[PDB]
Amino acid sequence: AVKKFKPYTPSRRFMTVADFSEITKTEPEKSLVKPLKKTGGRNNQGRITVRFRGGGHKRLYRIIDFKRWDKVGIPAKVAAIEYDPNRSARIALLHYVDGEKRYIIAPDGLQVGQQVVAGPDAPIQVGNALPLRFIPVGTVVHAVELEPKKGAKLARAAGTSAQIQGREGDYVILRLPSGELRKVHGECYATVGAVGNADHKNIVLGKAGRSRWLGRRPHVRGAAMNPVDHPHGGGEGRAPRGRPPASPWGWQTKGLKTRKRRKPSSRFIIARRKK
Amino acid sequence: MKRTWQPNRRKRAKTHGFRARMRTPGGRKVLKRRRQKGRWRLTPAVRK
RNA sequence: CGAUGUCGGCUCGUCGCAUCCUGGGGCUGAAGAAGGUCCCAAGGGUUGGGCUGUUCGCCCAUUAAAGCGGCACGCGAGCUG
RNA sequence: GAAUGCCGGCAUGAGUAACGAUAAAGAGGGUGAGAAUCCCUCUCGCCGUAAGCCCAAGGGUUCCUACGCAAUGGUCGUCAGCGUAGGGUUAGGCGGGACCUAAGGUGAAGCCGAAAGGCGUAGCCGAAGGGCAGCCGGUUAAUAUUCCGGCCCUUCCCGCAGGUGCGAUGGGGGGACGCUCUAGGCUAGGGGGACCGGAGCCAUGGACGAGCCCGGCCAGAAGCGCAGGGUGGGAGGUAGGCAAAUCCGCCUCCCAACAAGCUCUGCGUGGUGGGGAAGCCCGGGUGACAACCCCCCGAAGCCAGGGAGCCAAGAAAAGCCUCUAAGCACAACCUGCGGGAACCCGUACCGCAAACCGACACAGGUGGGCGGGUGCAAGAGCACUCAGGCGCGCGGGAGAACCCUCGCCAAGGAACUCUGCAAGUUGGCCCCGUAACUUCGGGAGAAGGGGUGCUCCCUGGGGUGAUGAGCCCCGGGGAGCCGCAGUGAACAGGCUCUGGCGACUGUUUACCAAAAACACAGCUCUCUGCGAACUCGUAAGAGGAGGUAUAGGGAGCGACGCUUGCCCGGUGCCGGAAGGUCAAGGGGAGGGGUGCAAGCCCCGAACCGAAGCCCCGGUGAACGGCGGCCGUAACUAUAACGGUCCUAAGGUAGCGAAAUUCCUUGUCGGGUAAGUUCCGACCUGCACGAAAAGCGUAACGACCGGAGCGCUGUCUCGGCGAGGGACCCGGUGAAAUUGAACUGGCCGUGAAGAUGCGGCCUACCCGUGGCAGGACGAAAAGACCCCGUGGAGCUUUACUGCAGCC
RNA sequence: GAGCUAGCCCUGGCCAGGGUGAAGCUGGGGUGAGACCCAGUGGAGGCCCGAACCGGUGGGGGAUGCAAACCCCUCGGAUGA
RNA sequence: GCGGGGUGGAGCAGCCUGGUAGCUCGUCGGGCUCAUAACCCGAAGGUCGUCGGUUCAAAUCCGGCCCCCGCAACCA
RNA sequence: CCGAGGGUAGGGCCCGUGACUGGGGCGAAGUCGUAACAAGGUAGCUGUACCGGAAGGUGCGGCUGGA
RNA sequence: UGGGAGAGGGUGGUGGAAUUCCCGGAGUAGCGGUGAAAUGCGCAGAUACCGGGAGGAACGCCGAUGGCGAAGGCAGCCACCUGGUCCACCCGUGACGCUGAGGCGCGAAAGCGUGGGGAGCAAACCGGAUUAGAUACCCGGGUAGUCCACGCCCUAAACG
Ligand SMILES: [K+]
Ligand SMILES: [Mg+2]
Ligand SMILES: [Mg+2]
Ligand SMILES: [Mg+2]
Ligand SMILES: [Mg+2]
Ligand SMILES: [Mg+2]
Ligand SMILES: [Mg+2]
Ligand SMILES: [Mg+2]
Ligand SMILES: [Mg+2]
Ligand SMILES: [Mg+2]
Ligand SMILES: [Mg+2]
Ligand SMILES: [Mg+2]
Ligand SMILES: [Mg+2]
Ligand SMILES: [Mg+2]
Ligand SMILES: [Mg+2]
Ligand SMILES: [Mg+2]
Ligand SMILES: [Mg+2]
Ligand SMILES: [Mg+2]
Ligand SMILES: [Mg+2]
Ligand SMILES: [Mg+2]
Ligand SMILES: [Mg+2]
Ligand SMILES: [Mg+2]
Ligand SMILES: [Mg+2]
Ligand SMILES: [Mg+2]
Ligand SMILES: [Mg+2]
Ligand SMILES: [Mg+2]
Ligand SMILES: [Mg+2]
Ligand SMILES: [Mg+2]
Ligand SMILES: [Mg+2]
Ligand SMILES: [Mg+2]
Ligand SMILES: [Mg+2]
Ligand SMILES: [Mg+2]
Ligand SMILES: [Mg+2]
Ligand SMILES: [Mg+2]
Ligand SMILES: [Mg+2]
Ligand SMILES: [Mg+2]
Ligand SMILES: [Mg+2]
Ligand SMILES: [Mg+2]
Ligand SMILES: [Mg+2]
Ligand SMILES: [Mg+2]
Ligand SMILES: [Mg+2]
Ligand SMILES: [Mg+2]
Ligand SMILES: [Mg+2]
Ligand SMILES: [Mg+2]
Ligand SMILES: [Mg+2]
Ligand SMILES: [Mg+2]
Ligand SMILES: [Mg+2]
Ligand SMILES: [Mg+2]
Ligand SMILES: [Mg+2]
Ligand SMILES: [Mg+2]
Ligand SMILES: [Mg+2]
Ligand SMILES: [Mg+2]
Ligand SMILES: [Mg+2]
Ligand SMILES: [Mg+2]
Ligand SMILES: [Mg+2]
Ligand SMILES: [Mg+2]
Ligand SMILES: [Mg+2]
Ligand SMILES: [Mg+2]
Ligand SMILES: [Mg+2]
Ligand SMILES: [Mg+2]
Ligand SMILES: [Mg+2]
Ligand SMILES: [Mg+2]
Ligand SMILES: [Mg+2]
Ligand SMILES: [Mg+2]
Ligand SMILES: [Mg+2]
Ligand SMILES: [Mg+2]
Ligand SMILES: [Mg+2]
Ligand SMILES: [Mg+2]
Ligand SMILES: [Mg+2]
Ligand SMILES: [Mg+2]
Ligand SMILES: [Mg+2]
Ligand SMILES: [Mg+2]
Ligand SMILES: [Mg+2]
Ligand SMILES: [Mg+2]
Ligand SMILES: [Mg+2]
Ligand SMILES: [Mg+2]
Ligand SMILES: [Mg+2]
Ligand SMILES: [Mg+2]
Ligand SMILES: [Mg+2]
Ligand SMILES: [Mg+2]
Ligand SMILES: [Mg+2]
Ligand SMILES: [Mg+2]
Ligand SMILES: [Mg+2]
Ligand SMILES: [Mg+2]
Ligand SMILES: [Mg+2]
Ligand SMILES: [Mg+2]
Ligand SMILES: [Mg+2]
Ligand SMILES: [Mg+2]
Ligand SMILES: [Mg+2]
Ligand SMILES: [Mg+2]
Ligand SMILES: [Mg+2]
Ligand SMILES: [Mg+2]
Ligand SMILES: [Mg+2]
Ligand SMILES: [Mg+2]
Ligand SMILES: [Mg+2]
Ligand SMILES: [Mg+2]
Ligand SMILES: [Mg+2]
Ligand SMILES: [Mg+2]
Ligand SMILES: [Mg+2]
Ligand SMILES: [Mg+2]
Ligand SMILES: [Mg+2]
Ligand SMILES: [Mg+2]
Ligand SMILES: [Mg+2]
Ligand SMILES: [Mg+2]
Ligand SMILES: [Mg+2]
Ligand SMILES: [Mg+2]
Ligand SMILES: [Mg+2]
Ligand SMILES: [Mg+2]
Ligand SMILES: [Mg+2]
Ligand SMILES: [Mg+2]
Ligand SMILES: [Mg+2]
Ligand SMILES: [Mg+2]
Ligand SMILES: [Mg+2]
Ligand SMILES: [Mg+2]
Ligand SMILES: [Mg+2]
Ligand SMILES: [Mg+2]
Ligand SMILES: [Mg+2]
Ligand SMILES: [Mg+2]
Ligand SMILES: [Mg+2]
Ligand SMILES: [Mg+2]
Ligand SMILES: [Mg+2]
Ligand SMILES: [Mg+2]
Ligand SMILES: [Mg+2]
Ligand SMILES: [Mg+2]
Ligand SMILES: [Mg+2]
Ligand SMILES: [Mg+2]
Ligand SMILES: [Mg+2]
Ligand SMILES: [Mg+2]
Ligand SMILES: [Mg+2]
Ligand SMILES: [Mg+2]
Ligand SMILES: [Mg+2]
Ligand SMILES: [Mg+2]
Ligand SMILES: [Mg+2]
Ligand SMILES: [Mg+2]
Ligand SMILES: [Mg+2]
Ligand SMILES: [Mg+2]
Ligand SMILES: [Mg+2]
Ligand SMILES: [Mg+2]
Ligand SMILES: [Mg+2]
Ligand SMILES: [Mg+2]
Ligand SMILES: [Mg+2]
Ligand SMILES: [Mg+2]
Ligand SMILES: [Mg+2]
Ligand SMILES: [Mg+2]
Ligand SMILES: [Mg+2]
Ligand SMILES: [Mg+2]
Ligand SMILES: [Mg+2]
Ligand SMILES: [Mg+2]
Ligand SMILES: [Mg+2]
Ligand SMILES: [Mg+2]
Ligand SMILES: [Mg+2]
Ligand SMILES: [Mg+2]
Ligand SMILES: [Mg+2]
Ligand SMILES: [Mg+2]
Ligand SMILES: [Mg+2]
Ligand SMILES: [Mg+2]
Ligand SMILES: [Mg+2]
Ligand SMILES: [Mg+2]
Ligand SMILES: [Mg+2]
Ligand SMILES: [Mg+2]
Ligand SMILES: [Mg+2]
Ligand SMILES: [Mg+2]
Ligand SMILES: [Mg+2]
Ligand SMILES: [Mg+2]
Ligand SMILES: [Mg+2]
Ligand SMILES: [Mg+2]
Ligand SMILES: [Mg+2]
Ligand SMILES: [Mg+2]
Ligand SMILES: [Mg+2]
Ligand SMILES: [Mg+2]
Ligand SMILES: [Mg+2]
Ligand SMILES: [Mg+2]
Ligand SMILES: [Mg+2]
Ligand SMILES: [Mg+2]
Ligand SMILES: [Mg+2]
Ligand SMILES: [Mg+2]
Ligand SMILES: [Mg+2]
Ligand SMILES: [Mg+2]
Ligand SMILES: [Mg+2]
Ligand SMILES: [Mg+2]
Ligand SMILES: [Mg+2]
Ligand SMILES: [Mg+2]
Ligand SMILES: [Mg+2]
Ligand SMILES: [Mg+2]
Ligand SMILES: [Mg+2]
Ligand SMILES: [Mg+2]
Ligand SMILES: [Mg+2]
Ligand SMILES: [Mg+2]
Ligand SMILES: [Mg+2]
Ligand SMILES: [Mg+2]
Ligand SMILES: [Mg+2]
Ligand SMILES: [Mg+2]
Ligand SMILES: [Mg+2]
Ligand SMILES: [Mg+2]
Ligand SMILES: [Mg+2]
Ligand SMILES: [Mg+2]
Ligand SMILES: [Mg+2]
Ligand SMILES: [Mg+2]
Ligand SMILES: [Mg+2]
Ligand SMILES: [Mg+2]
Ligand SMILES: [Mg+2]
Ligand SMILES: [Mg+2]
Ligand SMILES: [Mg+2]
Ligand SMILES: [Mg+2]
Ligand SMILES: [Mg+2]
Ligand SMILES: [Mg+2]
Ligand SMILES: [Mg+2]
Ligand SMILES: [Mg+2]
Ligand SMILES: [Mg+2]
Ligand SMILES: [Mg+2]
Ligand SMILES: [Mg+2]
Ligand SMILES: [Mg+2]
Ligand SMILES: [Mg+2]
Ligand SMILES: [Mg+2]
Ligand SMILES: [Mg+2]
Ligand SMILES: [Mg+2]
Ligand SMILES: [Mg+2]
Ligand SMILES: [Mg+2]
Ligand SMILES: [Mg+2]
Ligand SMILES: [Mg+2]
Ligand SMILES: [Mg+2]
Ligand SMILES: [Mg+2]
Ligand SMILES: [Mg+2]
Ligand SMILES: [Mg+2]
Ligand SMILES: [Mg+2]
Ligand SMILES: [Mg+2]
Ligand SMILES: [Mg+2]
Ligand SMILES: [Mg+2]
Ligand SMILES: [Mg+2]
Ligand SMILES: [Mg+2]
Ligand SMILES: [Mg+2]
Ligand SMILES: [Mg+2]
Ligand SMILES: [Mg+2]
């Protein structure tokens, strides 16, 4: 769900926070956390390369297991469900019968104390990982490798999923969270079910300060600048664009398609995205 | 008000220092020039 | 143009008279009172407010009257701004 | 002889301004050639969440003592942060290094770049973060946790004893974490005492007193007591923690679990060692065999890795413990005791300032800790004051104008003015009470009122104790007293009604703009399938992101409410395997040059030939755009209606003389005695209008309008008073400016505004305080305007290139 | 050249005192069970008032300054972007 | 001050490229209808804002005069 | 002490009036159309929504008081 | 106690027909639409036909003048959970009843909020015709919406 507040300040009026209903552990696994290096959007030259970034809360990185075929046949119990500040999804703690402890992103309906497993033979149960080819057409799925053994790259965001539509040769057809219809290799792993914390998008930040907590620095409009800074800069008083809307670097920003035409992966994308 | 010179021994040695000069092409040319002129000091004085 | 600060206000005046008032006259379609119009006259006087940056103007309450112009549209090494 | 020339020297302004916070001085004594200024004493004032004390930057001998006064010191100087000389900084435990890592830097491997060089996992470097052993007093002119004294401790080396599978750069544990709130128990600190110790004191009317005044502790190993922190024990299995592992992890089983035990800190006590006031004598000595006790207040500090709640989800690595690997088990390690060993650097002094940053002994700037007492609700606020530190390095007079800062003011009360600008008013706390409207929070401190001191009596509850006394903290009810006045001093909202703009808290033009601008949650469009798009880079490599479409980039709009109409002809973007054009290249009808020829060489049409453009569609919260004329209703007027021209389509809702309206102070209504402003309406909207959003909107605003109440020196209209200056005397002594000057008025004249020319008028020679009309006064080679085939920023469907992309 | 200034990164530190009183929790009422209402408890917030601290709104002064941006009075924020 | 306009009664072609004025509505006569509108069949009406010129010839080309909308009026 | 009442401040209800504005009723022979009553020439009515000079139209569902 | 009929309600699942779109194949000169036509679509290969895929919505025949519910209303099939109701038997309780101002709950469609979904249909809107006009009727397009979840709205020719 989503928690509202009484309007006892101007900002509490619209602010909403997560209920954190599914969380069962309030601090992470020491062996599974490493220090996150905050960049501020600066590359190794130290130049800002992504604007308007920095100043957010300190975070620890929770090492996530995006392989899972790492430990085929070895079951694990769901020890806990935890908060992860580095992603939208919640994460679940797995104590394998191995005695090994790992983090995966928690699928919807995953419950603590249940058992999950990974492998070709695995049961079609929420929280189980299988190569795509062994998963029944039609079941919803997440954390999908894009290429075999290269790691789960698709559908990791809260509430997202992909759905298996059919098979062709060594490939299956997925409908991605975006509505793109794509061919992904049959030996690519994926976890059945959808990612949890679907209510995540219903969150209203509420005040400028909350964006600031998340490390998002204020975004200043092109139209608010000067010609030296931006195509939309200048003009006496307010001005309309006066040219096709452009980025600070001058390329067109309303409809100009930008994916490279001669990309090798074009052979594997059947239908470009939805809405 | 707060003025522009705010002395800092570590800052001084690290920025204008002999070793900072020696590491860079432009810095070595500085040393070469100040030696050519006959500068008594090639590098700012700082008590470290 | 190797600079003569530029509106209006305020302060401080001073001058002209083509005179607003006050004093003196002629004519009147001047009965009286009160006006009209011209002549002589610059000694003194020529209010307080509402509106507007305003000068000007309109308005309110008066007044003998609420003059008009010059002085770098008087006056920023006097003030305002 | 001129270049607002250059370097220097010396003038003028001028004995002029000034002499750097308005915290403030006076006298006596002394030193000396010389004293407002140095030393001493007494008296006065100033700071005291500092203007006192400690630490860190930074400075670098400025520190202490002797001897000096040319210069430095805004005056003086015998003095000094000045001159000369001598002296002065003492560590295993404090800080840093011989330890650890953070960003970042560097960088074996490796990658990239014409050269220079760029990058880069590990490793290394890197601290005000982690880790680690010293507290109290005494001593010097000057150092002290450093020397000395007392009591403690750490590591290394060697040895002895005991014990154990010893052994690591490898495994694991631990280190190891936020914000807000907060418990128990302590301590730092502080208040009181009729108790204890102490020189003395009795004044001027009273007091020989349960009088006054002073002081009543600090450090402390083991052990012990109190309060806390950390921590389960055993067994079996084991495939995970890149080898091993009895460790750790995972599963099972027995036992106990706000315990206890083991452990570690804090506080208390503690052998012992210290200190020890006023006052009075000369820093010292006495006090003094000083006493060293009880009660209360009590931290933000300590126990601390305590606890609870919340979301934005809160370093690393070593020390340390445990596990084992080679190895080695006459070794090694652990524990206890003993002896030996323990290095390098800093240590003076200034440190909110006269020694640091500001050219100055400059009203500015400068991080951390301590910061006492009383009263005022609290407090680091305010007033006074302790300790401590100062009177700010020119003074003495006078008692003008005028200036500044300040105080009061008859009657009036905004009549001032662009504007109540400024200054009044209000002002803390407790109680009563509090409207429209609203998003139900608010609007609220709404507004508006009442209370407030002191004394006596009665009484309720809490803390500490003991359940009592005492001390301490909340109160309540009677009855009185005084003054003009009881938050009696200081600190401490004026209020309301109504518009515009922006939702809000925020942000900005350092140094003329804080705003209606920027930002902002929120809304929409668009791009992006991940080796993402995009960005920086020649590249490698980075950011994006150790993220993955509920995500990331770009754009516009800007909480929220109700909404966001019509036009796709032009430009943009998107789609379109047709057709059209289209470069290199392919092709080679057909010519050409040369040669005796084979040959070599050259040109060359049709036709095949990408993207782009053309062409066919789509597309508005893409760029944008959203008519004209003529006629018509049974009074008139107007025109629901019609005619016609043009368009890609002719502006919908809602607004409207507006932050927009030219005519314009439109017209009408409101408010005023009077209203170019204001509010409400009307609508021929010069020239609103729907995300360069339209219309509203509670709350918010050092935003900009209009009005009213309150209260006023704003004003009628000024007056008086205070201090700091101005003035005078002693001291020190600038400045811009300056062709030279023996530098008057009028009316003329003159390059058209004359001290300088003409005519006339006036005028003894030289100053001082004042005022500003002139010297087209000063300052700045006008920033407006033009000129230069001068320059720079910026734009685009100007030209021509380049990157980038195709 | 980022010892000024702008942003970000790492690691530390700071914010007297007072006020308002959200969610939750407890009890009670309520209902078939609920919603929900009441009281207490509680201590949220780019909440309120106000020092330090960070500012720089209006006025006055200063203008060869104490200062090449200062001084006085007033005023903004002060648990947070 | 610069640009486009004036032509049957209304609103527009024709002008540029000289000879020949045309379109929709309106109006007039006739039809359909009980009647009116719509509809159907026919017709009338400009002498091209004016004066001046060029020409064999002027709506048309050139000049002035009258009017009608529009764009402009900036530096202080 | 209470106290008529005077005064200050803030509320509540009612009444009159107000530029302008909104529809309503009425009114012998106005303009535009023709929605409804005959299947009224698209059966009507309807709740609601959107739109349009106007009656109205259209969508969705309902009723027959229509076929 | 024993039994029965039923589209009564909620949840989860699931089946085939049709439409649309996409991909392949085959095939060519029109298709579509009307009163007639035009817009539209089609040599850039449409329509018509065959195979493949995706998605949404509604459930043909049974089906009735039928059934259930208090009403609004409820129709493929399966399972689960749940309401009403009729009959028999003649077993129990002993008037425990009827109605019901307030209150409370339910309440077709349209509509509203947040999030999904979106094939067909279709307010608004565009276009083509008709017409004196045609902001309509007819035709070709087409957005909310119609569908799902949660929360509002609380109306009706909510009628027998
Ligand atoms: K100008
Ligand atoms: Mg909320
Ligand atoms: Mg709340
Ligand atoms: Mg949630
Ligand atoms: Mg959750
Ligand atoms: Mg770790
Ligand atoms: Mg780097
Ligand atoms: Mg670099
Ligand atoms: Mg960017
Ligand atoms: Mg950035
Ligand atoms: Mg999460
Ligand atoms: Mg992958
Ligand atoms: Mg694949
Ligand atoms: Mg969530
Ligand atoms: Mg922005
Ligand atoms: Mg701008
Ligand atoms: Mg730039
Ligand atoms: Mg540009
Ligand atoms: Mg622009
Ligand atoms: Mg602009
Ligand atoms: Mg503009
Ligand atoms: Mg796609
Ligand atoms: Mg400074
Ligand atoms: Mg340093
Ligand atoms: Mg340093
Ligand atoms: Mg430094
Ligand atoms: Mg160096
Ligand atoms: Mg030398
Ligand atoms: Mg150098
Ligand atoms: Mg000039
Ligand atoms: Mg000059
Ligand atoms: Mg000059
Ligand atoms: Mg007379
Ligand atoms: Mg007279
Ligand atoms: Mg008379
Ligand atoms: Mg006179
Ligand atoms: Mg006169
Ligand atoms: Mg005036
Ligand atoms: Mg005027
Ligand atoms: Mg009179
Ligand atoms: Mg008279
Ligand atoms: Mg002048
Ligand atoms: Mg003049
Ligand atoms: Mg003048
Ligand atoms: Mg003047
Ligand atoms: Mg001036
Ligand atoms: Mg002036
Ligand atoms: Mg002057
Ligand atoms: Mg002058
Ligand atoms: Mg010469
Ligand atoms: Mg000169
Ligand atoms: Mg020169
Ligand atoms: Mg001189
Ligand atoms: Mg002088
Ligand atoms: Mg001076
Ligand atoms: Mg001075
Ligand atoms: Mg004295
Ligand atoms: Mg002296
Ligand atoms: Mg002397
Ligand atoms: Mg002195
Ligand atoms: Mg002395
Ligand atoms: Mg004090
Ligand atoms: Mg120095
Ligand atoms: Mg001297
Ligand atoms: Mg001297
Ligand atoms: Mg001397
Ligand atoms: Mg000497
Ligand atoms: Mg001197
Ligand atoms: Mg001297
Ligand atoms: Mg000085
Ligand atoms: Mg001497
Ligand atoms: Mg010394
Ligand atoms: Mg020592
Ligand atoms: Mg060594
Ligand atoms: Mg080291
Ligand atoms: Mg290291
Ligand atoms: Mg380093
Ligand atoms: Mg190091
Ligand atoms: Mg360190
Ligand atoms: Mg140490
Ligand atoms: Mg010690
Ligand atoms: Mg061992
Ligand atoms: Mg951690
Ligand atoms: Mg730390
Ligand atoms: Mg928090
Ligand atoms: Mg406590
Ligand atoms: Mg102690
Ligand atoms: Mg006390
Ligand atoms: Mg005694
Ligand atoms: Mg094992
Ligand atoms: Mg192992
Ligand atoms: Mg003794
Ligand atoms: Mg590390
Ligand atoms: Mg061995
Ligand atoms: Mg041996
Ligand atoms: Mg042992
Ligand atoms: Mg050494
Ligand atoms: Mg020392
Ligand atoms: Mg300090
Ligand atoms: Mg000091
Ligand atoms: Mg000093
Ligand atoms: Mg100095
Ligand atoms: Mg300097
Ligand atoms: Mg001084
Ligand atoms: Mg100073
Ligand atoms: Mg107080
Ligand atoms: Mg003084
Ligand atoms: Mg002084
Ligand atoms: Mg004096
Ligand atoms: Mg005097
Ligand atoms: Mg005074
Ligand atoms: Mg007075
Ligand atoms: Mg008044
Ligand atoms: Mg008054
Ligand atoms: Mg006024
Ligand atoms: Mg005003
Ligand atoms: Mg006052
Ligand atoms: Mg006060
Ligand atoms: Mg309310
Ligand atoms: Mg009050
Ligand atoms: Mg008293
Ligand atoms: Mg106040
Ligand atoms: Mg206005
Ligand atoms: Mg703003
Ligand atoms: Mg604002
Ligand atoms: Mg707004
Ligand atoms: Mg708003
Ligand atoms: Mg906003
Ligand atoms: Mg500024
Ligand atoms: Mg500036
Ligand atoms: Mg200013
Ligand atoms: Mg402000
Ligand atoms: Mg905003
Ligand atoms: Mg929005
Ligand atoms: Mg680039
Ligand atoms: Mg990364
Ligand atoms: Mg991402
Ligand atoms: Mg903005
Ligand atoms: Mg905007
Ligand atoms: Mg509203
Ligand atoms: Mg268009
Ligand atoms: Mg188009
Ligand atoms: Mg287009
Ligand atoms: Mg070619
Ligand atoms: Mg092509
Ligand atoms: Mg008429
Ligand atoms: Mg318009
Ligand atoms: Mg429209
Ligand atoms: Mg106007
Ligand atoms: Mg208007
Ligand atoms: Mg007006
Ligand atoms: Mg306008
Ligand atoms: Mg005007
Ligand atoms: Mg007027
Ligand atoms: Mg009026
Ligand atoms: Mg108005
Ligand atoms: Mg009008
Ligand atoms: Mg726009
Ligand atoms: Mg727009
Ligand atoms: Mg408001
Ligand atoms: Mg504001
Ligand atoms: Mg603000
Ligand atoms: Mg403001
Ligand atoms: Mg005065
Ligand atoms: Mg005085
Ligand atoms: Mg002076
Ligand atoms: Mg001197
Ligand atoms: Mg001079
Ligand atoms: Mg001379
Ligand atoms: Mg003379
Ligand atoms: Mg002349
Ligand atoms: Mg003259
Ligand atoms: Mg003369
Ligand atoms: Mg002469
Ligand atoms: Mg002569
Ligand atoms: Mg003469
Ligand atoms: Mg004369
Ligand atoms: Mg003068
Ligand atoms: Mg003067
Ligand atoms: Mg002058
Ligand atoms: Mg100047
Ligand atoms: Mg020059
Ligand atoms: Mg010049
Ligand atoms: Mg100049
Ligand atoms: Mg000019
Ligand atoms: Mg040229
Ligand atoms: Mg030239
Ligand atoms: Mg040029
Ligand atoms: Mg340039
Ligand atoms: Mg690009
Ligand atoms: Mg910096
Ligand atoms: Mg710095
Ligand atoms: Mg911190
Ligand atoms: Mg604070
Ligand atoms: Mg507080
Ligand atoms: Mg409470
Ligand atoms: Mg609070
Ligand atoms: Mg606050
Ligand atoms: Mg400042
Ligand atoms: Mg200020
Ligand atoms: Mg003021
Ligand atoms: Mg001034
Ligand atoms: Mg200045
Ligand atoms: Mg100041
Ligand atoms: Mg505040
Ligand atoms: Mg505070
Ligand atoms: Mg923060
Ligand atoms: Mg033509
Ligand atoms: Mg008949
Ligand atoms: Mg007829
Ligand atoms: Mg002829
Ligand atoms: Mg002719
Ligand atoms: Mg002709
Ligand atoms: Mg002719
Ligand atoms: Mg012709
Ligand atoms: Mg115009
Ligand atoms: Mg211009
Ligand atoms: Mg001008
Ligand atoms: Mg009375
Ligand atoms: Mg009809
Ligand atoms: Mg009908
Ligand atoms: Mg009909
Ligand atoms: Mg009918
Ligand atoms: Mg119409
Ligand atoms: Mg319609
Ligand atoms: Mg009927
Ligand atoms: Mg073909
Ligand atoms: Mg019976
Ligand atoms: Mg009933
Ligand atoms: Mg309903
Ligand atoms: Mg519905
Ligand atoms: Mg008809
Ligand atoms: Mg029925």
